Amino acid sequence: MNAPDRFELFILPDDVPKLKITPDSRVPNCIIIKFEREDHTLANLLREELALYPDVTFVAYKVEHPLFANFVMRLQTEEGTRPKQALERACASIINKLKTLDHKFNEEWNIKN
Amino acid sequence: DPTLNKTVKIRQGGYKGKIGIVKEANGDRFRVELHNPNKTIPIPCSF
Amino acid sequence: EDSMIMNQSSIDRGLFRSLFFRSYMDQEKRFGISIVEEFEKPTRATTLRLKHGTYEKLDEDGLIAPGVRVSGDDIIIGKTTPIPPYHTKRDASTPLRSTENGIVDQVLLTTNQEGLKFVKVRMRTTKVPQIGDKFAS
Amino acid sequence: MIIPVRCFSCGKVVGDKWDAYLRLLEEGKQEGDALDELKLKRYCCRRMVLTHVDLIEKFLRYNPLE
Amino acid sequence: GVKYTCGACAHNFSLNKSDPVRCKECGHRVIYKARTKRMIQFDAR
Amino acid sequence: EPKVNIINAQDDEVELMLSDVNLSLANSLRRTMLAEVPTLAIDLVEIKMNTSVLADEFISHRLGLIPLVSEDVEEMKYSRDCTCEDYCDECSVVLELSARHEGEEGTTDVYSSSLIKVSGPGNLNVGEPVRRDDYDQGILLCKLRNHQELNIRCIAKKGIAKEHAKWSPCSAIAFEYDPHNKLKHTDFWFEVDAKKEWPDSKYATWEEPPKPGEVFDYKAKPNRFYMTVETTGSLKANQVFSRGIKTLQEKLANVLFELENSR
Amino acid sequence: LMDDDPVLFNRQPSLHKMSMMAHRVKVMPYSTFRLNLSVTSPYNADFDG
RNA sequence: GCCUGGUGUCUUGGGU
Ligand SMILES: [Zn+2]
Ligand SMILES: [Zn+2]
Ligand SMILES: [Zn+2]
Repeated sequence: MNAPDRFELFILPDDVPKLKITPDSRVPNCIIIKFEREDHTLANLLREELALYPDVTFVAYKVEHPLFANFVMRLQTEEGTRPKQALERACASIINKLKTLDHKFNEEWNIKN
Repeated sequence: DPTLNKTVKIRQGGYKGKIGIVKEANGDRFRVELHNPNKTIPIPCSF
Repeated sequence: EDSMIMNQSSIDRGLFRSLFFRSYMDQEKRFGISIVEEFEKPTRATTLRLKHGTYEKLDEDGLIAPGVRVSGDDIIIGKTTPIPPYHTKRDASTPLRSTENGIVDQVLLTTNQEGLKFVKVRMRTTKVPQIGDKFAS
Repeated sequence: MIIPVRCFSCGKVVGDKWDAYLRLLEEGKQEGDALDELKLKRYCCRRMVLTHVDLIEKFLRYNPLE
Repeated sequence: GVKYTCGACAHNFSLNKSDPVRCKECGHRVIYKARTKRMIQFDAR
Repeated sequence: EPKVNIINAQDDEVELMLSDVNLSLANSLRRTMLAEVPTLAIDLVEIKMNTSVLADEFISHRLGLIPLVSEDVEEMKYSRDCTCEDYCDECSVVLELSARHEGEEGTTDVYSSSLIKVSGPGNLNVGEPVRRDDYDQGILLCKLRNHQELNIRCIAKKGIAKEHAKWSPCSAIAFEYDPHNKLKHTDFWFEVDAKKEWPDSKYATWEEPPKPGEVFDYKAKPNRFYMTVETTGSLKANQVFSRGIKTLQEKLANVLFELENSR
Repeated sequence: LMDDDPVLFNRQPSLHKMSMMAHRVKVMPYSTFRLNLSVTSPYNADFDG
C-alpha cells in the first residue's frame, strides 16, 4: 500500500538528472557529486580507484538512506588538477582494466572448453 | 464521460500490457484500479 | 531494540508469504406476509439512499461472480428493502471492508431454515511480508 | 504445500529434485546420503528438501468441486 | 442467464432468480456461481 | 595487468581465481552478476481456466520462478523502452500451457516441460524453459486429479534482479580470499587455541602458511580472490562472467558520458 | 502534510510529560512510523509490536 | 446541478 515501485531503483524520472555537481566553496577546489539511481556497486568501485591517484587528497561517499537508491560523493583535489577532470580519468582507467580483464578470461576459457 | 468502469489495457509506460478498470476520470489524468498489484494509479489518457 | 532485517530476495522467492481469506454472509429478512427483501442489482431510479461505491461488478442475479478483483467500498451483494407507505425501496447492500482488496474466490448460494435466500461470498488475497510485520522464534 | 521452486536463501533451483528424492528413499538410502547424491551441498538448499511437508497429496483427496 | 454449478453432481444450468434454489438433476440445495467471463491477469510476483 | 586462472569449469558453474585487482573490483563484480545481469522471466500470466486445488496467484507465482533460456537477450529491448502499441514480437515471448486429467483415478502431474513457446523474436534462442537432459520432465508446477484442468497464457519479459529476484541469473556466489589470514582482517574467536579450533579453507593448499618467525607486512594488500559462480541454467556460466563485465562497463561509460555533456 | 511540519507524537500510557513531544515530519515510503533510536527510552517504546 | 445516513448494548478472546 506504501511500498514504492521496485523499478524506481534504476529508472530515471525525466525531470531528474542522473548526475549533479555542485561546489563546496567552504574549502578550495572541492565538489559534491550527487548520483541518482545508483548503488554501492558503482560507488565503491570509483572510490578506491580514485584514492590511489596522487593528486586526489580527499574522496568519500555515503548512501544516506537505503530506501532511496542514491548516494553522494565528495571529492577534493589539490590546486593543479580540476576534480571533475580527475573523475573522468578514474572512469577511463577502470573501463580499460575491465576490457583487459574480459579479454584474458575469454582466452583462458577456450583452453578449458 | 463514457469510459468510466470499462475495462482498459495500458499500451505505453512501465505498466504496459496490464488490465485495469477506470475508477475516476476527472480530466486528462485517469485513475485506473490495476488488477495485478493492489494499487490504483494516476495515468495520462494517451496511455 | 528487537527489530530484524529480512533478506528481500528471500521474500521474492516466497519466504513467509501467506494467503488470507474473508467470508461475508447475508440473507433476506421477512417483514410481512409478502414483504421480503430481494437480491438484485438496484437501479438508481427506484431505490433511495444508495451507497457511494460502484455497483458495476454485480451481475443481474444481485451477486458478484468469482474471479473479479474488488477494492474497498465496492458493493458485492446488492439487496433492497421496501419503504412502507412508486420509488419504494431502500438499499441494504453490503460493501467490502474499506481497508481490503483481493479477488472473489467462491460464492455460495442456498436457502436457510426459514426458506429465504442466503448467500456467502469468500474473498481471497495474498499478504506479502513487509516492513512492520511481526515474526517470532 | 508443494515443493518450492527455489531455495529461499540462495536461489538454487530445487523444484525439479522432489521426485528423485522420494525414489531414493524407497531404495533404502538415508536422508543425508540422498541429498548428497542430488548435489545439494550447501545446507540452505538441504533444509528445503529435507523439511518440506507435502500437503497437496491430502488436498487432492477432496473430490473436485466441478 | 447466469451460470451455476451443482454442489453434488456438478451439472451446469442457469436460473433467472425467481426459480427455486436447487439442482435440477439431484435436488441438492447448495449451489455455486460459475466464474466470470472476464480474463484475469496476475503479475507472477 | 589483471590475471585469471580457472581452477575448474563446466556448463553451469565456473570456479576461478582472480588476481592483481582491487578488493572493490572483485566485490563489484560479485554484486553485478547477482543483481544487474539481465535475464528473461515470466511477468504476466493470463488464466483462462484454473479448476485445480491451488490458488490462481499461487500457480502464477511458481510460473515466475521458472528459469528460461536467456542467451540472446542482449538484442532484446525492455518493454518500457519499446515504441510499439501493447506487446509485440520485439519485446516479449508468449508461452502457453494446457493440461487436463481424463480418467477417474491417478494423478496428472503438470511439469515445466509442458510449457510451449508460441511466439517470440525469431530466430533468437530465447524463451524455452531450461532442461538438464532430454528425458528430464523438469520443475513440478501443479498436480491434477479427475476433471481438473489448467489452461494459462504466460508473457515473458526482459528484466533485472533489482526489480524482482526471479530475474537473477546466479544462485550463490562463493567468494573468499587470504585463507591463512596474513592480512589480519579478522581477529579469531577462540576458547583455547585459535588454529586448532578453526577449520581450514578449502583453498588452504593454494597459498603458503605464514612462517613462524615472519614479521607483519603492513604494506601487503589483498591480491588473490577465489570465487565460484553458479547459475540456474538460464545463462551459461561463461556468459554470466562475460556479461557481468560488459554490463559494468556501460554503467561506468554512462557516468563518463554525463560529465562531458554537463559542461 | 509536508516536510518539517511539527506534529505531536505520543505513546500510551502517558506516565510523564516526555510521553508527548513534538517531532518534525519526514515523509517516507512504507507504513511504519520511524523514530531515531535515542528517543525510545523516554517513550519506554520498543519495536516488538 | 450542487448536498450526501448505516446501530447500539453487552459478553468473550487478544495486543503493549
Ligand atoms: Zn540452498
Ligand atoms: Zn445435481
Ligand atoms: Zn515490442
